[PDB]
Formats: sequence, C-alpha cells, structure tokens
Amino acid sequence: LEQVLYFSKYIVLDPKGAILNGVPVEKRQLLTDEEYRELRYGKQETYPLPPGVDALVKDGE
Amino acid sequence: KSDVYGRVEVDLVRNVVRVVESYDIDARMGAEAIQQLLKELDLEALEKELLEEMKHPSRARRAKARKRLEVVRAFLDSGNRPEWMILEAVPVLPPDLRATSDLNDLYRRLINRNNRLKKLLAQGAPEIIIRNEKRMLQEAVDALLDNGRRGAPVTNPGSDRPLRSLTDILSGK
Amino acid sequence: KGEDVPEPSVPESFRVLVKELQALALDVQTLDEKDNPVDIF
Repeated sequence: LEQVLYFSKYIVLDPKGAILNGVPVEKRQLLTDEEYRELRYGKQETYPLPPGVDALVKDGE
Repeated sequence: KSDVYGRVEVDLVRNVVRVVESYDIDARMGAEAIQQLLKELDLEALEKELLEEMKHPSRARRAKARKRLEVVRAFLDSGNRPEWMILEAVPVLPPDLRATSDLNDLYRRLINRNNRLKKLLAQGAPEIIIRNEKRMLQEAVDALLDNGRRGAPVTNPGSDRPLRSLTDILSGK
Repeated sequence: KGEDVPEPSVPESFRVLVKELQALALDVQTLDEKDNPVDIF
C-alpha cells in the first residue's frame, strides 16, 4: 500500500465516505482514481444509439 | 425523502425528483496523504485499542499487535510525535564536506524539479502533469536519502554509477 | 614553539558525523551530564 500511494496517485480516504460501492465507507482505506472520481464526486456514463434503431427499455426504466 | 448522498435533478418531464449518488468528501495522495493521517491519529487512542487487541485475542492476531505497540510506545514516551515523519524541509550539508564527489549531483536534481514544481504550480494546474512531477519529486528526494531502494539513480548514459547518497557515506565497510 | 601539544577538544570526525546525520532527519542532540544542551562547534 505504501509505494502504492506514495509514488503513484492511489488516493486514501480521509473523511466520511457515506456512499457505498458494494460496502460502506472505507474509513481510511483507498481505491482507484476511477472509482474515486466515479462513485465519490459522482458518476454518469452516457450511451449513444445507432442511426435509426430502437432500444429495449423505456425512458427511465 | 432522499435515501442516499448526492445531487438532485428536478425533472418535471417525467414528473419525478431523481438524485444521483454523488456526494463530496476529502481524500489526498502521495506524501501529504499520510502527512495528515499522521498528525491526526491520537497515539494514546491506538495504544489503548492495541493493548485490547493484545492480551485478548488469540496468539495469531495478538502477534501483529505486539509488534505494533512497540513503535507506538516509542513515539509516545520519547515525545517526538510521528508528524515529523514527512520531509518538508531538506537540509543541505556544507560544501567542503563533499570521481567528482557525487552528492552535489543528486542535490541539484532535487532543486531542479523542486523549483520546476513551484513554477508548474503557480501557473496552470494540469493534474496528470502535477502527479507525474511529484513522482519525479519523491524519487529524487529519496535518491539522496538512500539510493537503490527503488531502481538506481545514475548520471546520464555513460555514467551508470549510483551516486553515493547520505546513507552510503555512513555505512559500508 | 616548545609548548605542550594541543589537546583536541573534538575530532573532526565527531562534528562531521553529527551534522552528517543531521543532513538526513537524524536529530542528533548532544546532551550533557544532566539532560542539557551542549554546544558542538
């Protein structure tokens, strides 16, 4: 873990990570910047659709 | 009522108030990361919990704790708190104390990126570049402390010779 | 000069090592007989 954060960018938790990810806050653990940016400051990935093609789900199903 | 932590998007289209699980907290990295974590943890607290984690559990988990409380007791009684652990001020040995004695070489490498850092800081703040710089940073600082612990710093091609660092001039036959 | 030989107060090796350690963390503090500061140089 040391070299994992010290030199790299792997960030360690500090306050309260109220939100989950399958398990509550990690208290003082750490994760990847992806998930960090993803879950922490929020995530919202888009999904374009092919030209002239219907889907298989409602508006916000 | 809300059931999670995040922002709210008042969508009247579907006539519904959705909330994206997006809250905000803190979290640092690199040296500074632990820096805060150090100053925080109350020695007296962990020591207590440890002593509990000691004579209570089996010899399996109590083993690690025993080794743990050691270093704990150290900073405690000694007084010198674990905050100094990080180096935010790297002293410089006097000139006449240093084949072209190496030492100087490494020192320059430090100031080099150290200053470049300060520059790349006041100006833009490109993350990817900032971290990539800290890397070169942490690496250099350690080069002088104990060269080798990670790779083997050497003068540009041709001079593949681990510039003798502080520790190097203290130990060895 | 016909005078008694000098009595080295501190070998260059002494003071050099003190700071040599200072150069890296090592807060080498020279205390006296009763836990008190002691001027090195």
